Amino acid sequence: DFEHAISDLEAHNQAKIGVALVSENGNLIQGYRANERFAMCSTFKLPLAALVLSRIDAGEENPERKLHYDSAFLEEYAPAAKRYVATGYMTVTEAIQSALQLSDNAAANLLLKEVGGPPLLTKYFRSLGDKVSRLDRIAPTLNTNTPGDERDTTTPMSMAQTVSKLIFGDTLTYKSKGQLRRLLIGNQTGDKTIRAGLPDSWVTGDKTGSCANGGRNDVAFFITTAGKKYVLSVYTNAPELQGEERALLIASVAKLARQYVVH
Ligand SMILES: [Br-]
Repeated sequence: DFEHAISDLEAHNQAKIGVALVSENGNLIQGYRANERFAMCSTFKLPLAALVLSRIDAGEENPERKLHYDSAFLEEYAPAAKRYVATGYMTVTEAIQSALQLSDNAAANLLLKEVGGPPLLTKYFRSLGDKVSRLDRIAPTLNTNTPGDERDTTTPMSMAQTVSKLIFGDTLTYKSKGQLRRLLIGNQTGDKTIRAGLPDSWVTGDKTGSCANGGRNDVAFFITTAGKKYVLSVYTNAPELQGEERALLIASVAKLARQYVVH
């Protein structure tokens, strides 16, 4: 069965793994430690982009608005923000794309400043029905992945359910939904994680996260050849593996999920 298989992977790897596979309507199909708390890491940027798109939907935000910043706003990992900084801004669109596809921390932090900070992202989660996910810090200190710390955390089911509502439910307009989906499909950081375990005929979009204390996470949506729609969340702590082995670990979880996914 599915839960014993993940348990076996936990054993070989001396790792903690949380996984949730959820349907188009948010029902848990298979899970393992699906209700345990893990650090979100950069997976929070997916809901953050969704909040900004929701503000665009409501007319409260303009995709072309200039978000002004200077050198002091940059982060150690902020490859797009470093490129744009001499111009004095990134547009909302450029910040969304950079935060999602590159995981640019400064792009994310510009978006957080615009939505009213970690507390307003937490409120957005609550407004979707997610009872668990919470942001408290800005990037990157939210990556600390400390034991027993509940700041900046979700559960595999919460996040997968949240993402199924965004990607497949009615939270976003058709335009925003389609943009979020296409942005996530063009994610540049996830080729070795969940996608690597899924057949290349399936449409897949994802957002990864890498944290301290061996933290490596991915959440993906996919659409099968039959047209069946799913979200898979994989949250892992594997402080003994090397980075490439942490990505292999996630891909292996995804292979098991692939197996289970059927007509
Ligand atoms: Br992050």
